Amino acid sequence: SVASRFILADVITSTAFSNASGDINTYASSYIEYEVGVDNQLYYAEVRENEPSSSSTFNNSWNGIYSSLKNARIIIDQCGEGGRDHGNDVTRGMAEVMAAYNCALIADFFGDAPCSQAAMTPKMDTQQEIYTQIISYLDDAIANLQKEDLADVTEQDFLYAGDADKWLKFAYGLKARYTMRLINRSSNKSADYEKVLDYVSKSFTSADDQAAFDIYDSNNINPFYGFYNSRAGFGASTSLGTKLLAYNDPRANRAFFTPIVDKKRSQVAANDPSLVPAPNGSPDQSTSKYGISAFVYAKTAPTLLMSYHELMFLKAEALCRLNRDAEDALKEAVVAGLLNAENSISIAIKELGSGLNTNSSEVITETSAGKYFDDVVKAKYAANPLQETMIQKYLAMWGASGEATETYNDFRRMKGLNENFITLTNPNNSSKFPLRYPYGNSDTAANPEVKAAYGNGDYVYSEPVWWAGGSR
Repeated sequence: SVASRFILADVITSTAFSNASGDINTYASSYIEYEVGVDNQLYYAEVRENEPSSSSTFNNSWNGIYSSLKNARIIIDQCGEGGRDHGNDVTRGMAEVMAAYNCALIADFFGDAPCSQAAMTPKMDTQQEIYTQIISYLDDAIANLQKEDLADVTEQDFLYAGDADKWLKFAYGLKARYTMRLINRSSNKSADYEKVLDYVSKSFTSADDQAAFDIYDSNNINPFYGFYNSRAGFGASTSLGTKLLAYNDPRANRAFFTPIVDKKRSQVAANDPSLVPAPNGSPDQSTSKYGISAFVYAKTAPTLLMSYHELMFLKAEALCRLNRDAEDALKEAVVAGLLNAENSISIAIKELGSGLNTNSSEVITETSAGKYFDDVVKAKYAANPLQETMIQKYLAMWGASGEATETYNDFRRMKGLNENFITLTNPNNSSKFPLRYPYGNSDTAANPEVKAAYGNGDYVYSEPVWWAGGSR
């Protein structure tokens, strides 16, 4: 038994570092081609050999998400009447938001799964049932966050330093994310799009409001950076480079580093052969052959539980689907995405120091980004509003921020909507594009229901999740 605030510190840390931007994000990066898995486990994921369908693969992530959920629930109980932490309603609300967040990771990645009974052998809840719980948590949160605390949670709130109004914005931001998530299943899409717009209006007003776990240092590292630091397992994505080059996106000439040659990597354009980008779905296995995204060296970049740019892309997507003008919204989203990219790129350059030869590329600014939007994106948006909007969301959400996780949700949601806006080139996707993550072996062992649902794991390639038009 410990005070809820101390538990919350852990829940926030674990949700950012291990849950949202850990292995779930690592593998997503490969699946939607932000990166190429070039060594060991991620190599096998890349070429789709066993790895994507094995119950072992996400066992740790699985256990971690359930652990964080349990802890959040302990806070919620402790903060209730009769609880040791009674009167800490604001802390309670924060915990309710983290509970929602973790339930969503469960539902989004694994589909139907234990929830209501997790935290005998818990039954599996339908993904729809989990989403009902998710929204319910957020509604609870919205109410509680407007109350008070007895004990000051400030130093334990690694997200917002005790600012309940920012949490409230975050809760609405999540309502937007989750409303759009389930759109395929809606009985009234227009009402849903209008809800998204309303929720956005009550959410982040700028990047300063965004839900960022920004406590990384020399000694406490970013998890994306961490993976590369530990495994050197990513290579620069060819498919991604093709897109960037086609658009002449500012990041094309700025977000890529060559392999190490004579003790130096060099910052090069996506089409410079010295980059040695990795072919999606077919690299040679090696931790030294292929070039990389700048993002793998973004040691202290924050983990974005939900970005301002993502929120603006939601706003833009909602307007597009409503047949309304999304231009201003899209610009705001593209510029914010570029500025976040530049933040991480700069962190990475600083971290590499003398290990890197920079090119002559200019720092991406609010001005340069805006001009790029005007010069390139605006016309493409005019031509195909929705399509362009989602391509841009996709390009913005590439980084060290932990956003692959969410990009992978968007990709699969588009699939369920029979939309083909984001091109993937992995040849193994003909029959081995993972529609979901396999259940953790901890539960295939302990839970006959989960064991039955996991089968031999082939289902990960044939059974979409419910919000994607699936049944389980």
